[PDB]
Amino acid sequence: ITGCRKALRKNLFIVNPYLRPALLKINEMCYLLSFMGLCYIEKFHTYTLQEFKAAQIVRLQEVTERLEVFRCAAKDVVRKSCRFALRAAGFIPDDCTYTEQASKRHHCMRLTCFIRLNDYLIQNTLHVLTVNTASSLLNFFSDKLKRTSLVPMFLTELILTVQSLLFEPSLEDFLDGISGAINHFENTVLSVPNLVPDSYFDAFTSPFINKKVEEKTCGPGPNLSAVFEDDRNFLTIIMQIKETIHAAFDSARLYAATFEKFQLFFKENESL
Amino acid sequence: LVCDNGSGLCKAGFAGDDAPRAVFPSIVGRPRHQGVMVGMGQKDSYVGDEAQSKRGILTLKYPIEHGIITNWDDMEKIWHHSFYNELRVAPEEHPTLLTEAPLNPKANREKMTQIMFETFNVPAMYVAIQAVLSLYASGRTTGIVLDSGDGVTHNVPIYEGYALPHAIMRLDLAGRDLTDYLMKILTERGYSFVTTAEREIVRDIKEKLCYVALDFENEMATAASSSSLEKSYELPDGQVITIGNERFRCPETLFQPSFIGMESAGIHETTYNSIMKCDIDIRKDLYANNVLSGGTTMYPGIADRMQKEITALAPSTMKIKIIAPPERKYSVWIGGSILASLSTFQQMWISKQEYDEAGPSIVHRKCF
Amino acid sequence: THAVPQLEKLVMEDIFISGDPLLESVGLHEPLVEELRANITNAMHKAMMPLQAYAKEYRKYL
Repeated sequence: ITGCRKALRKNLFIVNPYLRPALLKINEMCYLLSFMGLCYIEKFHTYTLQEFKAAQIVRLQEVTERLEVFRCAAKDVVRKSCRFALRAAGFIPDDCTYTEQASKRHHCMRLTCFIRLNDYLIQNTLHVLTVNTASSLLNFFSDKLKRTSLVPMFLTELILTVQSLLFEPSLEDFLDGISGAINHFENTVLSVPNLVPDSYFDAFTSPFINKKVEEKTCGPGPNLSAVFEDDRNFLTIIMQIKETIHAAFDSARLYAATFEKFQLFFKENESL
Repeated sequence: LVCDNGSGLCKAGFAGDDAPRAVFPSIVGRPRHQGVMVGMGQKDSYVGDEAQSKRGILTLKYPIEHGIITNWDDMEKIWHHSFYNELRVAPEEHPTLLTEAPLNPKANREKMTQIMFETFNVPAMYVAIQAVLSLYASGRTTGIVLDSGDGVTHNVPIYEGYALPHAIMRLDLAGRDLTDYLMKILTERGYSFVTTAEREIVRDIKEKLCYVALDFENEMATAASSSSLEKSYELPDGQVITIGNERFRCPETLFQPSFIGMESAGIHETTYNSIMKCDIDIRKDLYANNVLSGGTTMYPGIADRMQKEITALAPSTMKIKIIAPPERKYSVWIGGSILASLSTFQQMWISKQEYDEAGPSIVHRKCF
Repeated sequence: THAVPQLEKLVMEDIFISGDPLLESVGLHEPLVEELRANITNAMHKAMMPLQAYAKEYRKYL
């Protein structure tokens, strides 16, 4: 037990009074991300597909800027903390005995893996944010759909031509346009990559030490997008949103079927 | 102070003890009659050994099972008795460390934090996720956990001291399921040991006498042909029991859940699935560093069979090692008590003043 | 009756003891008490009925 205790004390970045501050700052920022949320919905309005597309894409631009500012701030905080961790350890920042230089190399390796850990955390924060807001949208749709404070979420028009009746936007326009919106969300969330691939970490993780090169593990390790593709439940929620769309259009189809009785006399009098 | 909601066997110790001073069974009793029958009923509460001794006048449940605190009042009763009887102290003198299952819903996580803070006087406190500190007892920061025999059966991949929340899943079998299958095969054999006394005797049997076949088809054909591999046991009534294929059929249910009728891939393949969920870079470390835990792992042969089965699943490039702490049915408690020993950990706690503004948010955050 | 402090904690002082109970006292459902409660229920409930009878004759004068 004392042997593994010692191995832990060696390991515990989580307890070391320097990597611990850096973690605490990054963790706080992750908290601020998780609370910031994502998508927005209006409880007392009824979007056209064009309206919903525009409002959501604008919301994507807003949060994209937020996430970029956030990431670049974190990037600075990480680099500056790493430079502290070297300078306090007797290591000189690379931008600035041989076994002691190897101890520098080892220290940079652990700093690398600590950064990568922070990236894994942030990535999971984004994953949870995305799926939870998708669940919220599903709950909005289904709770309004039950009325097929309770204003319906979307607006539609019914077109009577002499030949046939159709709704604008159609089920095709809802399915493809909301798929477009969903995929804008997906790629915007996917857009900003983890920190690991940034030049700051490339340099310090590959530190030029005793005037000799060193190397490191890299961004194509940490892969949020893999688990975004793995989350069967988020994909299912999107499919069920499409089922709510389909059922609502089935109700519209029924109403248009009633309107086809009026279309009978319309076609009769227009042929007369 | 160290506190464990161990759902097969709950446990407590001062921090940095060598063993949990107190070990106690995962039960609290209520009087089974609604009136106080006699002055023994000074309380409506009979935690732990109290229930075990007094079952017949008492109402009997495992208050938790699987992934959650279920029944907050009865757990608070258990913890209160843990502090006042089992730890034999008013705790607030020293920090307290507590256990939770992995992927415990954050609602429960804060609810528990609140309950502990408001109900029990305390300087500073933390609840820890059984896999993470169980891995600390391994000494790795980077490892996958298995646990069975103290809870539902988890897989948990851990990188540099933290999980991949992406990759947490249960196999919905617990210690009872082993007793259930063993009761089935005993009743087939004809012992029909199922009464609550028989149930306890069978739990003793399964704890000491289980073994895991190295290649079940071969070992089963060997024992069924060669009954020299089936071994004798003395019952409390002086009967002799013979136990044979049952010794490894029971653990085999972990490998073939359909043996207990469960439609699931075995522990090996569900572990392999969990690994595959994570980064291949982590995956190689997980194959290098597997940790198995809980009373079901305590058996002989389990870690060898698991090593072979993971090697069969693992790519031929992967190095395979099951890491099998002789204590592994306590792994979490060992890691927690060791970590809590460290005065540098003292800064990690959360305490009253920050607990007010920060505490709801800051504990939820530090709990990760 | 219930609220009598368990003797141990006052009687012994030279160590911490806590989680102290009360004494035990006779509860609310020991049968002899329950049947006394029944008897007094009968006594009042039935005695109230002759007041009904007297009110009944007064109800014509009402």
